[PDB]
Amino acid sequence: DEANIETHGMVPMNRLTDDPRWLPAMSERVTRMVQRDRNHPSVIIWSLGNESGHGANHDALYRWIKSVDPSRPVQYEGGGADTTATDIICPMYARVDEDQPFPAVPKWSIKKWLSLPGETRPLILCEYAHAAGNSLGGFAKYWQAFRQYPRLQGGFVWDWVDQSLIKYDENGNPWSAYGGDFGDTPNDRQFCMNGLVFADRTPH
Amino acid sequence: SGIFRDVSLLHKPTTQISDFHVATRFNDDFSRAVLEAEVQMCGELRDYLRVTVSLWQGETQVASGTAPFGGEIIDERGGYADRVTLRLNVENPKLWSAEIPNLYRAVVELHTADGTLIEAEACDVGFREVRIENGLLLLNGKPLLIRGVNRHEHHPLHGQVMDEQTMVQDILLMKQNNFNAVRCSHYPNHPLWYTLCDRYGLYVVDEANIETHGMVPMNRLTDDPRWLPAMSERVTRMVQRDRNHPSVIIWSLGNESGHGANHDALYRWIKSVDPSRPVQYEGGGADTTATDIICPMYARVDEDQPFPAVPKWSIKKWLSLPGETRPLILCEYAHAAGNSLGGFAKYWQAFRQYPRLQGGFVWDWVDQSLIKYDENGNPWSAYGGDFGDTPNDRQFCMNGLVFADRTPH
Ligand SMILES: [Mg+2]
Ligand code: NA
Ligand code: NA
Ligand code: NA
Ligand code: NA
Repeated sequence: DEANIETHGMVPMNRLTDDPRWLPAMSERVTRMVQRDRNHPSVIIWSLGNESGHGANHDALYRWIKSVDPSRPVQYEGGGADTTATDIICPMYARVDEDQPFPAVPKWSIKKWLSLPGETRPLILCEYAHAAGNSLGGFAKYWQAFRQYPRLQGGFVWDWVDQSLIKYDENGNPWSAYGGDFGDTPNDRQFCMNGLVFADRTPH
Repeated sequence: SGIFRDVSLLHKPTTQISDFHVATRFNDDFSRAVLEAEVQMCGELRDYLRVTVSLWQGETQVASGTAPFGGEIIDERGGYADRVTLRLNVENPKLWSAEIPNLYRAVVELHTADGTLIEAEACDVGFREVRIENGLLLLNGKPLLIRGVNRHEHHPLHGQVMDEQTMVQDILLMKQNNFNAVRCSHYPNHPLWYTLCDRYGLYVVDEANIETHGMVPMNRLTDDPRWLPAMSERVTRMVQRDRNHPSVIIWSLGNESGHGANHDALYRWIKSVDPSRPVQYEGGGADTTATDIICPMYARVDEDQPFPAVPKWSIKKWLSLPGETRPLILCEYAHAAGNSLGGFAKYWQAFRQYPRLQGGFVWDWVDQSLIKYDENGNPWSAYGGDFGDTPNDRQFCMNGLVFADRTPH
């Protein structure tokens, strides 16, 4: 269960989440989620949001959850996927064997990430195997690794269903549209379609 | 068998230096250090007795300390009246390493306060700190990458008798081939070897002379308290002999003797007497309570080998097993028997990618072949079985990177 908080377009990503003036607005998105869904057994992990970098507001709310509900682990990927605001190393698109040593927020290969000096937490990718179009190449590599390493406990593929919308031509025949087909601009075109299934749920 | 090492006659005064330990501690950035030398004497204890420890860097004496005997109070009955500890400060000391084997000379003088030298002992001092922190083996604060090799004391002509020339020839070839460490498989070596390693610059794993591979199970004797005495002696006497050599950075409890309670006892004994060096032992799983370093033999890079009780996990996987935090350095890997070393690159790619994969020791340095002669009086390399010896394991005694005469494979 994930809080409705994403500030991806900020520069740097944590400009708002590290600002105490935004702590209140952020806290409500986290606290009111917990007060609502805490009795559901299906919810086993709480998430502080997505792509909002890593700010002090995250550490505060992380601790808030741990305090009001010790029955579920808390995770958050921002700021490097292994910050102090997550009980689980939850990288996105970290590769199996190949490292992507980005400055400040590197994506180590998952096998290597586990054994970094001092690291002991389990690793579950919050996003991986981006299924945009003709994709999922190398999928079997992830599962061979998940099965061989106890602390590599899987992940969540990105994602389930294409975000395409239905438009009708002059004949009234429906067709699948994506970014920019509604005169919307700027837009990121077909990047809204990364599902394992089409919008009508027909498998890819 | 036989008297294969030097025999000598030594004359000591009745009032003598019976033992001395040299230790070097550092501040956070290694810009300052304290050299501590504990000296023990035997014979008539007198108030006029003194010990002077002077530290030299070439011809320059950098530090010196004098004091009478009488160690600090250690318990209800007092202290060691026959011991004394000198503490010397050394600013910006030249650090020792396999990269730059900087050495100082320590002279220990047992003398009368009024200036009469009774006797003097000495040793080369290498200022370096070895410690495991956050899962990494560090030398002077930096993580090591062990480019090592196991080395037996073998000569095709003289058997197990060692000589300076041979030792030097080996060391030169090792460094010339980018090796920086060596494992004394599987016993304490010729005293000259450690001196050469201190001076030429090679990290050394000193290993107790204990291997009971043929037992069933392998730890039948090591888990038996009645063998503890014979075992402790092979470990303690090694430490007491080589503890001042800067080249030795790791103590090893032996080889292939499974894992027994005796190993745990001795492992603890070393941690107690010499906390300056990590202790390792591969027996019983490569990761038992008797080792500070995960030191498997022949564990592969990516492929697991789930043997019951003592599995050899892929090294990358071994590091992150639940609760594991120790560094991993293979005591033996890449068996170089004959046309071998295929897949060597795979190990080094892993060592460089994973911080806690800190290298290993290739098996091994030189083929253990012996020279025999044909009817024409010509020499040829013989192995197991070539001397009527049986049962034997034929060519399995040749796993070296170089021939017995040191010609490279
Ligand atoms: Mg003098
Ligand atoms: Na797993
Ligand atoms: Na997308
Ligand atoms: Na490494
Ligand atoms: Na062999």
